[PDB]
Amino acid sequence: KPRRGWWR
Amino acid sequence: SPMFDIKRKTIEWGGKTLVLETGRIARQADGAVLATMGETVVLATAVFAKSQKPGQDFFPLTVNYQEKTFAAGKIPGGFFKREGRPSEKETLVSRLIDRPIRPLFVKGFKNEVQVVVTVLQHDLENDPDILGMVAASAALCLSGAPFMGPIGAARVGWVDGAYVLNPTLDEMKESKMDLVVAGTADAVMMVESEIQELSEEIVLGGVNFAHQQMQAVIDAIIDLAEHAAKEPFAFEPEDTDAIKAKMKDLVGADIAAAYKIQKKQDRYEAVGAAKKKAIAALGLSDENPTGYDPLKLGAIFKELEADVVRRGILDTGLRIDGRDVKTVRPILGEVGILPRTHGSALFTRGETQAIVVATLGTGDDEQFIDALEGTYKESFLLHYNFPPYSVGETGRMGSPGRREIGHGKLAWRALRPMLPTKEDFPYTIRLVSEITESNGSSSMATVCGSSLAMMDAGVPLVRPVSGIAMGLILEQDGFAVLSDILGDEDHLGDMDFKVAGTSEGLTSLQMDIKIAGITPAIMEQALAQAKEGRAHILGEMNKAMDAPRADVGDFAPKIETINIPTDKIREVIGSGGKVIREIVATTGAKVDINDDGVVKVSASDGAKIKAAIDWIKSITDEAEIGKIYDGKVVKVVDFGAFVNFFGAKDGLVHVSQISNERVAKPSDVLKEGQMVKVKLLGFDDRGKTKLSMKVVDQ
Amino acid sequence: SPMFDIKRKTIEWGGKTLVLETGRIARQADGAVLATMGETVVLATAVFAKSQKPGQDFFPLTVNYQEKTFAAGKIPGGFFKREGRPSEKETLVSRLIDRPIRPLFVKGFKNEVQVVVTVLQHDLENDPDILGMVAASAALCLSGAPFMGP
Amino acid sequence: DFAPKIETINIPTDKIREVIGSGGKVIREIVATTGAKVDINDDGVVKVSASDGAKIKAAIDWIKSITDEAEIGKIYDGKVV
Repeated sequence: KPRRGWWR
Repeated sequence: SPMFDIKRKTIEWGGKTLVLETGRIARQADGAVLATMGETVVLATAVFAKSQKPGQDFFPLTVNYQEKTFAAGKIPGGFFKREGRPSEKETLVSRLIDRPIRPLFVKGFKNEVQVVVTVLQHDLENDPDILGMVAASAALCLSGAPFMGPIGAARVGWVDGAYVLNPTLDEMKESKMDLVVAGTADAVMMVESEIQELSEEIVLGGVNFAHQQMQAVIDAIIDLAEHAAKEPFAFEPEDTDAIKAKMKDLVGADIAAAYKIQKKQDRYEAVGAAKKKAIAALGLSDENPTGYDPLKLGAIFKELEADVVRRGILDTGLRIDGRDVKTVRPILGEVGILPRTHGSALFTRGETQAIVVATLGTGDDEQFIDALEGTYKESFLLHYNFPPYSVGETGRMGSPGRREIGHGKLAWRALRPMLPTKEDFPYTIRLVSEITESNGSSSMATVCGSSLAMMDAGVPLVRPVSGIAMGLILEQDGFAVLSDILGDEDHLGDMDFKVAGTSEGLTSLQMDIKIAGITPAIMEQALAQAKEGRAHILGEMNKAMDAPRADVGDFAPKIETINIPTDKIREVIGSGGKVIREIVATTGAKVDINDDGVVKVSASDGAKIKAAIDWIKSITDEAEIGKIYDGKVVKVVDFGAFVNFFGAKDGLVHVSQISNERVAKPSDVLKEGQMVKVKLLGFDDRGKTKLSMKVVDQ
Repeated sequence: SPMFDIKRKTIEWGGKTLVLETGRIARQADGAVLATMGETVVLATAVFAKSQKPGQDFFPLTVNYQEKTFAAGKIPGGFFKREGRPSEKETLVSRLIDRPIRPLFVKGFKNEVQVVVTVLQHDLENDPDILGMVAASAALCLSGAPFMGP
Repeated sequence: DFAPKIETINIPTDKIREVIGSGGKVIREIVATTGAKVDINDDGVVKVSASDGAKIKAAIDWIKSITDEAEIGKIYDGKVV
């Protein structure tokens, strides 16, 4: 499962 | 295992492969990427505070780009052989990295944040700045800190007519552009350039080249982040709107008939009004919880002034000073104010005046720039100085700051293009710029004033250069482009930028954007106006110079230069300086030295310089070559003619190779002393010197 | 016109003529005279605060006499060829200028005040210190700050 | 190879002048020619440096020619001529 994130 | 990386190695980037290692080093920081570009290596670490400071009115952000000398296997030339106070470059990248970022922290977020970048390996090809910007970026996203969207950066060069991505050091040597650019997925954020006289299209074409070309990196950072970033740090992007609207209707008309106040009086009067009035009506209270504390209630008014002034400028190009978005301020140039100083100028523009003064020197007055690329010697010394009285305040003094340096650089970046070569003009020209008044771009006002102060000094500035400060209010609907902005106009525009160059292209462009949406269409229209403005400011500069003074003031000095065949070096230097010291002692002139066979000779007198030059030529002459030449017959003979290329070392014009067709007895041009032109056939038997007259020619 | 000077040129002073230009340079300061003594040239600026600091127990006054190397067509012998930390002379005039002044601010007056003098041209004859003291003086009176008598 | 040697050797102390020469006359000539950095001490210790082994050998071999001759003797090797 992906991390996130402020970028995002 | 210790270390649980993690690294996006993929990305070959316009010729070069880029690595991004995390997980292995400085885990104790919030984010710490280790980027690699071929062999150039930099570690970026971002650490940010989880509290916010109590009395915290601004966002404290600090960047430290630092170069360790060992990254290029050296040991500092410092008396302490450790490296200390930050360099020009150290300080200048730090700014360049900081610029694009600051804007990108979630509105409201006021925590202490400190990105450090450190250069560990320099491969003498890839400049670490661009890498370092990328690294910072990476390291940050990884930190979880509220830092909106990874940011990319690209340096562009100009070869042949090809925008080239990230020109290595060598590739730079042959480029007509050093255009650095950093941006997000959505717009560029910043631009700092140095241009060798190119036009708006070629230049901005640059920008957009870079925008795409970093798009690979931005995507990359994300890739890494995706499985590596720390849990993002929860912070409520502060919403003002609620209370912002509430204060609007209490004062939002009281400012429309407040700013409208032409008379500087109530024009502030209404200010203090609003102030008192509102500060009361809502203000944490007394009584009375709602609204917000009299602390953060400042900001709102500050903000609100913007929203008011700005509307007012899109409907009517009518600014605070009551002038139109296109209208530049009154200029007055002035040269040789305080003569004695090799070149002086008091450029002034509305309320932005600089005193600028040039100073010629020798090679002794060049500055060793012990760099990692390679320790080298700069002969172009812009020094910028912004003292507090220049804005009616007190403070500071000495030890110039980060901007004081960034500006003097910005200006220097805008003049180095239009400089005479050490060939035409073999000097070292200082140039301090003392801002005595600021309110508009002193950084621009400096360059203009220099361009002047330098002609006055006697400089073959190939052309003169202007600069204009520029702004850009931008709404979804309409927008204005401000020519020659005030101090205030900047602190409200969504973009601000300095354009510099000549009337045949651009010498430097610097930009700083705050919001997305600056279509390349809006940009071009912008430099368009800037082209108009700057080539207008230029108009007034010429009204005090238009071309260099013929020469320089006798104090200070020449400084005359000449070339010698390289293989003669030893003979003029002599064993351990034997001959050189003798020559310098006798003629009274300073001599050196190079290796491409270039000699620069200097003193106060033309007499001593000629003496020296003429001397050296005697040791240097003899060539032949041949190579036609001039001279005078010395003696003539029913045999031919002996003549002089100078240096006794005569030659003979054989009675045969005189005038062709018939000469009977060489009384044709027989005049003991009559000057003629001759070519050397070659020192025929023995070490003789044949030579004849096809004057002309072959 | 920009600039609305203004200048007492009169005064030949014991052999040498003394100028005092104002109105043209550093208008943004409260007072900014530009004195000239033959060829030696110094700009004096006085700026003073209009508030007084909250916890303000002494009178904060600061003088910075500074010499730019270009005033005598040089380039500093510094490894950085820019001029930085104040010299003996820089520091010593600054004191010499400061001394006579401090006393002359209206009793009680505790606002931030900072006179800066900067040497722009040195004719190798007239020492700028004396000039600079005069200049400071001028620049100040001009400022309106509570500074009793030139 | 980046960075460099840096090779070192000793010479009898009483030879100093001859290699330095009057006011550096010989030393500068040696350094200019071989392209190697030389110095210097006083216990007769010479350190020679540059990037190439070729330049260092050149220098060392040079200095030894000015430095040699001893005898001593002191067995030695050689070839019949």
